[PDB]
Amino acid sequence: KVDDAKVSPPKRAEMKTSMESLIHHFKLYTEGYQVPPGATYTAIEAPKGEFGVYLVSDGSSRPYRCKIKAPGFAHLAGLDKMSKGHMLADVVAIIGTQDIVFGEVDR
Amino acid sequence: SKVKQDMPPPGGYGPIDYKRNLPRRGLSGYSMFAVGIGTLLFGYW
Amino acid sequence: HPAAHGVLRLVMELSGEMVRKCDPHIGLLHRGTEKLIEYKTYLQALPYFDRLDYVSMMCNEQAYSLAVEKLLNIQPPPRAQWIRVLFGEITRLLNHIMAVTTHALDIG
Amino acid sequence: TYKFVNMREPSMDMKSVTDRAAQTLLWTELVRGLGMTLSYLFREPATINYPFEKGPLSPRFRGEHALRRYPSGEERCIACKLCEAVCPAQAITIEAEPRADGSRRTTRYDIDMTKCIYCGFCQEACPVDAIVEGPNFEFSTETHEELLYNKEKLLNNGDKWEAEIAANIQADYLYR
Amino acid sequence: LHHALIPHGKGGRSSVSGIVATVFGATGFLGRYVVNHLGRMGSQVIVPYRCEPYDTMHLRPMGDLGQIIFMEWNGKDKDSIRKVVEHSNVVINLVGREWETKNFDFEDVFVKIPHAIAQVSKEAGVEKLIHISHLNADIKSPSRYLRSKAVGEKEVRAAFPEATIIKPSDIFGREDRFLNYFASMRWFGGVPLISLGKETVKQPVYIVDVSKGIINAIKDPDAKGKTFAFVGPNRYLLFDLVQYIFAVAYRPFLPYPLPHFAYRWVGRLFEVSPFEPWTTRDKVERVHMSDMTLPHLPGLEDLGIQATPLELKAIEVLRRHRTYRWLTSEMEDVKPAKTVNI
Amino acid sequence: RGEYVVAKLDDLVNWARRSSLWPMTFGLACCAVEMMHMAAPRYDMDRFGVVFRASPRQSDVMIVAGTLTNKMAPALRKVYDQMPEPRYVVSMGSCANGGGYYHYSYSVVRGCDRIVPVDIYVPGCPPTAEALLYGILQLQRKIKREKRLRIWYRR
Amino acid sequence: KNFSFRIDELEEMLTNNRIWRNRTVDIGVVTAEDALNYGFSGVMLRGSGIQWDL
Amino acid sequence: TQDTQLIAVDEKLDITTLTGVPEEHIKTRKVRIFVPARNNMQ
Amino acid sequence: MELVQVLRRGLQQVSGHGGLRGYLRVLFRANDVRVGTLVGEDKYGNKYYEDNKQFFGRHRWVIYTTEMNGRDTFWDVDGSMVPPEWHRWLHCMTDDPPTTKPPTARKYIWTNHKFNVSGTPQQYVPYSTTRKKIQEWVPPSTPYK
Amino acid sequence: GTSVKPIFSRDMNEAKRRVRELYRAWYREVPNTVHLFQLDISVKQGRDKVREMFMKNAHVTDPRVVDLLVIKGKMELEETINVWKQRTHIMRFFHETEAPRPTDFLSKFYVGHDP
Amino acid sequence: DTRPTIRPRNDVVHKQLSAFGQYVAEILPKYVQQVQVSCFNELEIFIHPDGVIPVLTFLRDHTNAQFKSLADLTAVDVPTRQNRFEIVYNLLSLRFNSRIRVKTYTDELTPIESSVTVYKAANWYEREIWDMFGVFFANHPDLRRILTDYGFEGHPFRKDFPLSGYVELRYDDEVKRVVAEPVELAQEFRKFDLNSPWEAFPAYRQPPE
Amino acid sequence: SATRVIQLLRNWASGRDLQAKLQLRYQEISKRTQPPPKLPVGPSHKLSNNYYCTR
Amino acid sequence: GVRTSPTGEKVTHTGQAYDDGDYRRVRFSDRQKEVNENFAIDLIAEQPVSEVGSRVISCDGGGGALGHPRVYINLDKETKTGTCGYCGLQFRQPHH
Ligand SMILES: NC(=O)C1=CN([C@@H]2O[C@H](COP(=O)(O)OP(=O)(O)OC[C@H]3O[C@@H](n4cnc5c(N)ncnc54)[C@H](OP(=O)(O)O)[C@@H]3O)[C@@H](O)[C@H]2O)C=CC1
Ligand code: SF4
Ligand code: SF4
Ligand code: SF4
Ligand SMILES: [Zn+2]
Repeated sequence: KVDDAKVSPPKRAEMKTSMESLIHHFKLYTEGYQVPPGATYTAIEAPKGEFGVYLVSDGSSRPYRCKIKAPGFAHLAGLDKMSKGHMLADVVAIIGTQDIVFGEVDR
Repeated sequence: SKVKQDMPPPGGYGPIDYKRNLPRRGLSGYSMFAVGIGTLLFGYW
Repeated sequence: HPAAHGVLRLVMELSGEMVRKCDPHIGLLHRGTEKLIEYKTYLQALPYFDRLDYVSMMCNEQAYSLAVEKLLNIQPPPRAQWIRVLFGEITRLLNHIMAVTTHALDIG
Repeated sequence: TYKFVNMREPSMDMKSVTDRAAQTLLWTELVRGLGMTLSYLFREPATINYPFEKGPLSPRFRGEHALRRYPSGEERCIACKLCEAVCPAQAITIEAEPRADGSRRTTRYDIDMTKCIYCGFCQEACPVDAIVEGPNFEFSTETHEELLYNKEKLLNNGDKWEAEIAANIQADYLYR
Repeated sequence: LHHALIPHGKGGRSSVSGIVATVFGATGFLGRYVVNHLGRMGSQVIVPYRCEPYDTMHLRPMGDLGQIIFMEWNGKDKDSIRKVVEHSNVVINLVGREWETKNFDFEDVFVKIPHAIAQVSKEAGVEKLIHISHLNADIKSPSRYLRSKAVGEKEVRAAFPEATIIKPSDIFGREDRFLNYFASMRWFGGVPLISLGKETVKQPVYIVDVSKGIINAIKDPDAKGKTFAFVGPNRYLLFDLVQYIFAVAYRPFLPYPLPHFAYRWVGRLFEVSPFEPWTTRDKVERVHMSDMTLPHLPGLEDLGIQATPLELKAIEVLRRHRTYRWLTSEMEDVKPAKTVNI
Repeated sequence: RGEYVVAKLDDLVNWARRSSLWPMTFGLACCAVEMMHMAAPRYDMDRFGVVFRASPRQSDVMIVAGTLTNKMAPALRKVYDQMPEPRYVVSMGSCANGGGYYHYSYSVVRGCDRIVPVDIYVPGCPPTAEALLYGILQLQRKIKREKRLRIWYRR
Repeated sequence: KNFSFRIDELEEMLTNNRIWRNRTVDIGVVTAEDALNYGFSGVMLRGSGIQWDL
Repeated sequence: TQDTQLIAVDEKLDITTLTGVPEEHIKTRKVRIFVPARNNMQ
Repeated sequence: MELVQVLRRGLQQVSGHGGLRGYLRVLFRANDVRVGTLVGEDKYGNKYYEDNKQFFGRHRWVIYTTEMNGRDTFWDVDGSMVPPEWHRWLHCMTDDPPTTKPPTARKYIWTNHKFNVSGTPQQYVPYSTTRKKIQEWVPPSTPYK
Repeated sequence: GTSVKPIFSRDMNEAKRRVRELYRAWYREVPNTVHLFQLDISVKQGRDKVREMFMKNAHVTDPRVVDLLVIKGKMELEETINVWKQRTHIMRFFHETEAPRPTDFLSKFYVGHDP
Repeated sequence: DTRPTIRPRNDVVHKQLSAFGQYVAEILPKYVQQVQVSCFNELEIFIHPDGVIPVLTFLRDHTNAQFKSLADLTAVDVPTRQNRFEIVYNLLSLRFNSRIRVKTYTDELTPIESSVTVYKAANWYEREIWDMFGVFFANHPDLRRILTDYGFEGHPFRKDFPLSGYVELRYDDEVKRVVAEPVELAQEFRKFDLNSPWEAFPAYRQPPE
Repeated sequence: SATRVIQLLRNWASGRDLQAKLQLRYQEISKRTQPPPKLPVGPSHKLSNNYYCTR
Repeated sequence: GVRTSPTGEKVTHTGQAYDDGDYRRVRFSDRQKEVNENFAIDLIAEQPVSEVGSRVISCDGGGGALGHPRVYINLDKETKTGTCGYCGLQFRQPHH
């Protein structure tokens, strides 16, 4: 983990011995690291698509807005376009070829 | 004591294959057909 | 439905069995995840992303982790990134395993 | 760099075309899946015998909470409330009181599993390793009121589950 | 009042109303809705049961966690009632079977059990007790049912001078076995009725009116000692009852005149059945005999309860028994039977 | 003795019941995919004598696995009421047990028990495939411990 | 080391299979433009020949 | 300020009917605002 | 030759499992006829076996006891009779039996490991662990002043 | 300035029209709603339960809010045409199972600290 | 960075995105208000509400931008502003592997022209936003609830909307189907005012006022 | 870990040497009795010249 | 050590006991109000008090890293015996 103890908890051995580790561990596990104000749209190559998060921080220790980019959301949106002229067994094939998962497509 | 964690072996792990290794089994189409009539013609005799 | 891949209301307006309209009513599972995100701290917010998609466990908070510390102008140690990509690829295997097999399940 | 996945135009050679025709008329690639499936049938099944046999685990496993105590007998918890402040589902409720002696621990320590997430955050948030995620995954029950524990049973759980975690934190105290 | 008993919350699932209910035999129609209202406003309910716990599970999703506690209990064993009614505020008696079984006779469940439940509750020291007895409770009635209610009412009145005896006239609802009785009659060819059922007027009341009247009696500080009679809003002839309900089912009504003794015989063969009987000789007298009016006894409106009309709530039950040809037919298509109300 | 005979027929009934009960192919959230994890050859759902059937007219025990929502609620009660008796319900995971991680959420009902009667509450979030496979076992023991026709005899 | 010998197991079962293919090939198609116009990503674009990977 | 069939609807905005909070929670709720006071030990 | 080799392996199986009675006991209760080394035997009668030659996850297994705390379990069983010292060994959280190195014994640990008491009268009940917070003003004992 | 851009209803008159065809669709919707939806309530109480919701919002003077509400009115309307909602979903309009809310001052004083 | 803790920088990209930021500014001076690239190389275009459909059209069409992918639709709500909801788009250009952010502002009542014509992906993202926040857009094909419960009143993501909601439901046997009631939690959300009373970042501090 | 004759049957029906390595796990795994670790310190664990303003 | 309330139910370590007039006790019927027998009140008093010869001592709680964080307690008050708040065990000067 990052050696910066203000963003990552210190080691247990140091937390029980050194002051700075203990006081940081106490406040990190009661407030959380203060994130500067701003917004970001980091997105990684998810196994489906481009799962990303539009994190928006107000500067406090808690986030303000965090909207989840779901590749399934677009894929399920296009499901209407995919199924056209195909039968009821084929739409069963399509909704699996996009690998729709409903905690993510739905949030 | 020196630092010890989970590390790769000094020579490194073996070569990990990833390509297709699909076997080429069976026999020629002519031979498969010629067998088909071969036992078939036996049948009518 | 077992072919529903979980929960959703997919209404088909079909003649014979040719689907004419396939309106996918979604939200049958809806949890206000982003709303509870607002009230929890970033550390408390980490488990939320682990439960977005049930196919990729740590591919998700990898995005969430990348969201925070890159906004924080902080970078992870080089060894940690190698663990992340190694398990992210293992996680990539995790989804693809039933991205194809459960596909075949509904297929037959 | 990329690898093209699906295009291989089949040769129109007499030998090659009769291969596809033989494959079509005489189901050959079709029986290939049929034939291998036979080979996989003779494999012995990879099924354990539950509960006579239980699956592999690791020392850093998250199960039922169990409040431990010092070797003398005094319970480790010192009501710092860090577990409550971290608990992502607020499954912990803490009240404290200085009673008479060096044993002010909790007026109330209620962990709500049907609310809890089993993230284990309480375990490493504790400065004295009081609350731990036990190695027992097996604590199911029939009533909803059962699935929440009071402070007393956390002590009883730590009392009943004591040897396992004592050795588990023994093996895992350097990793975390 | 008790220290940890003051009412709290806005009458919700997790609120506190201060009522430690002890409904007996809640695994029935009256018990099902009584625990519902008690659970709805928020009140600790102690439900003793004798049958299989599986049948009692449908009362589990009826209140907040730890508000409904299921307890084993037996009528003959005195100590069984004591355990149930010890930590209690109101003990209401809903036990009683429309037919007779080998272990429990009509007097056993309508006099002996009410005698035990009244004596133990008073000895324990509960503040209120509600007893259920038929509105037609009569010592000289031809049916052993109504005689048992009368003496049972007398016993609980003497043992518990503050008990609020409830007198429902003719309960009806989903699983009510009253209109379900005549609805199931279409299976046996026509509809057998004694003298075509033209000399019997009944005043049925739907479940929620008596059910809500129960807790309203619990909440009423002056309800003790009274003998409130819960009666319906309209009176119709017995022929009108069968005429209306068959019309709502759209099944072909086939009136069938019967002599009294032949109907009495029919109950005898149907009582032979080792399983749950369909028709009993006691049921023969009850359906034959007519509902009585007791204006002197306080009714159900005194507790702020409006008697729902039968025609308004009859559709809620008749939909199940009707066929597919009229399954989606509404209730305005049918016309309420001729009311001969007082 | 009559009680001896009824006990013997009682033993016949539950043994068939607990041996041949059929869980519903019902899945909502994170718990559902771990539920089919134990159905995988590692733990072998079927070797305990059960098979997955789909419609309510088909199965024995409802296996609720996932977060319960307000929109999901009407169908779950409809599908549960649609299962013929005898029918049992087990509640996978913290979320379905009651509230769960989203206990305070606006779109989550705090407890599947608030909607449908429940036999067993299997905890864990997600419950390990071992833990719920015991939950099926506990239901087999619970099905064993009944006196349905026995209470009828003494009724 | 053991896993590469298992995708071949799936691919032997399905890819060469005509029964799998008939139900699957040319069943549900997206053009290039409507692929990224609909916001698709990952495999959805890659299957359509779109030269993009994060 | 942007003339697109502008009409002078200058009455006080009333979004309560659209947000639709319950009647007990729109009238019988004294909403109060301030600036929070700093914790004295801090 | 290998065919009759596995036949005698079954003949060894019936012989090694206490003759016919024991084999029929484990076949109808233990659901398995495998024979393993007696790794240990706890105080509750639970008989434990180890077979390192078998594939992973089927090396260490348990034959449950017929009696525990007056809860006769010859036929029915569950995954909770396992005592805490051995529960880690069964789940192979470690490659040491408690017999080789016992856990550190202290005063407060239970002497009789219990199981899920759910359903039984020994089941837990939630209750307030806090005292009363607002006690009421007691009415005066004296009559009208 | 304070002048604002309307969407569909420039003033009260057209907004009054839009609330009118809501009634036009609703009035012929309630009968077969009860018919199709397996409802046990009659048409009579179906009609006026559409009524009082017009007076539930019969105080807004802003045309946009009426227009912001006219879309939702046909939204719940359309949701009822194609049986998308379930019985409980439309029952939520029929306040039936909750305890009656106290109205006079004596009642809320006797209930609790609710103001 | 010789120090391995802090995240490095890509100044080449930061200036390069800034050059394109002013590029769009001259192209559409009517619509953009201010264009800013953050320290972590994220260049955002801030456009006027009424010009939502043209700027998105320009980025999808222009050769030098070629942004044809609607990544996400967000309308982050800030109660302190007059028109609270600020609608934020999200575009990706495949040919220039770069991300752009165009955003507007819109109160609860002002309608926006739906961007379904310029981006078919906006369709379902549109059905969600009106559900969660309540900002109606104009001439959408089938704008209707697709997230919240059937007939669930109130947009839950609004600031005035409590996280616990306003109603809860429960099965009732007296009516034999589920029914709703006012929400009454077993445990309330214990608010945790954990914000540090000491300033955390001198750089982002607002000027005195 | 079975008879040679069926091993030929499985190796010929599947047409591949499965016996070299199987799906199930055996003693090639690492033992779960690891010696205690000696996890390293971080780059900023320097005893001097570690002022926070520089990192 | 666990006592017994006048109603016949064992009291918990915090001293909570259900009143005899209380109604919520019935949850204990056919069940148990189980109480941790090892009372922390009675599990620390009998531990011996140490007699270290120093002014200030670091108490770790035993086990090094496994114990509570090191706390430097002071032993100068002759009338009172020093103790660590984390553990509660006693410390004392060498009789001075
Ligand atoms: N028209 C009518 O039917 C009228 C009825 N009443 C009386 O009101 C009550 C309403 O009962 P209802 O809710 O409809 O239930 P049922 O009459 O359908 O069943 C009897 C009820 O009492 C219980 N019970 C039955 N026999 C016994 C017994 N021997 N010992 C203990 N409990 C027993 C039953 O549960 P279980 O079987 O599990 O014990 C069930 O709760 C009955 O007493 C009824 O006679 C009064 C006026 C009119
Ligand atoms: S794992 Fe621990 S901290 Fe997390 S919710 Fe559960 S009890 Fe609370
Ligand atoms: S369990 Fe640990 S973290 Fe929680 S209050 Fe006690 S000492 Fe603090
Ligand atoms: S309990 Fe946990 S695993 Fe199960 S559905 Fe809820 S969040 Fe997912
Ligand atoms: Zn100490």
